[PDB]
Amino acid sequence: LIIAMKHLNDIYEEEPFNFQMVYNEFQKFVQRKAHSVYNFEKPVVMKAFEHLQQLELIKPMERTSGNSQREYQLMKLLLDNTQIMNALQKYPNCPTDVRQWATS
Amino acid sequence: QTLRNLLSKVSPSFSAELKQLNQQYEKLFHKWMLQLHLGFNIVLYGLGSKRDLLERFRTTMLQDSIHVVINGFFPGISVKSVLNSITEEVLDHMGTFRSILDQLDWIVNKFKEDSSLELFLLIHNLDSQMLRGEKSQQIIGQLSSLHNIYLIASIDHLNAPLMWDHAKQSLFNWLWYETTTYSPYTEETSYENSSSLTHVLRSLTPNARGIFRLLIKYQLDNGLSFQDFYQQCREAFLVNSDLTLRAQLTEFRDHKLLLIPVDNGTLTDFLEK
DNA sequence: GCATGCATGCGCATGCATGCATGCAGCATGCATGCATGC
DNA sequence: GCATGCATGCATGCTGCATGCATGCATGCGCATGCATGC
Repeated sequence: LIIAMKHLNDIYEEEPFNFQMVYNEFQKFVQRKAHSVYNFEKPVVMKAFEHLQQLELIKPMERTSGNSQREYQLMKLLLDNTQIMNALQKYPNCPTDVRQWATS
Repeated sequence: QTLRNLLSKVSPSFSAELKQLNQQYEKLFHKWMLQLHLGFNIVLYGLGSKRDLLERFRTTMLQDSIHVVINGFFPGISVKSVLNSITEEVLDHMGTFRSILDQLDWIVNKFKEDSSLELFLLIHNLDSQMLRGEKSQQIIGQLSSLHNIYLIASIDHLNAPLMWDHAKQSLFNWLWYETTTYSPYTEETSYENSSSLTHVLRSLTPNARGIFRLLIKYQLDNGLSFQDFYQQCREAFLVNSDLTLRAQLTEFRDHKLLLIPVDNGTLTDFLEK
């Protein structure tokens, strides 16, 4: 999810985003690959996004509730590309596919 | 809008049919009382002012029992006022209440403990701006849920059915009656608020009158910048120092008089008058 | 019983976010016009 | 000499882009009020 977020920040220079775009491009990544074992449904990815927001790596803009759901909410990342690269280098068991997707 | 006071001289038309219409409406009072007394609340809807019919019903049938009339069309009415009135007279209690909900709890407990108390409600124009709050209708419905209270209400607004929800519908237990009286809405439009310049400028100093006239003239020609306005006031010799001009501007501001928030046509009529 | 100080509820002003429109410039396309060229 | 076909330059219509202004909404503050408590 973080790599997808970085790709979104690179393609759209300094603009917010929501859950749907991240989900769509994660689906694109898992569909381009032939048969990789990443068949996950919407609720589990939603829970993972909620956990990421809970750890306060992502912060909302102009906070409001009720009018806007958790979906369709403008999120931003609080990390730098070099930090992500350095952290990913020290990841214990990073698979090859996700590493190459991050490089791409 | 002062002319309204003199507009009451117009005679009505086709009053005979209205007389027969009122005579036909008069006969439903016994059935309405029976339906109330069994635990139903009744709404009256239809074109025309129905206040006269309600007053007739009160003065004909409700002169022997406790009854409270709230004419909600007055823009100063609030539900807390109704609750205070009920507490001060129906139960003759003077003690203040910490919150509206606590007052409701006390009233409900008192009426449940005392089964000998019967109250009638006559509400005019339930669709008032001050009674459209969701909590207001919730309070009124909770009051009407008791079997010792009878409710007659009136609707004059088009979007009234949006006020009531399924739970509110169950609580209110409504029955409907169509009664179109075609009566003009004189009193109900009277309290509603839909000359001053001349009176203000009459007793002001003539220099201020001339300055305001020049300001009106420039505004009608096309807001003035402060520098150009000061130069023009200099040219008319109505101002000797900028402090005096600012004092006059503050005097105008104190009366809520750079753009003048007054209609152009009113200014044109006032200039010649 | 009274005074007092504190917690709470409400009104008001303000700043900010959002919706909404219009005028301009670039571009593509279709048409009018000029040119070649034979019979 | 002339008609016909072909090639090209221009007018114009379409559309995408750039933008400020009016308004609604949330929020923070500050004041008024009712209550708990202490003496």
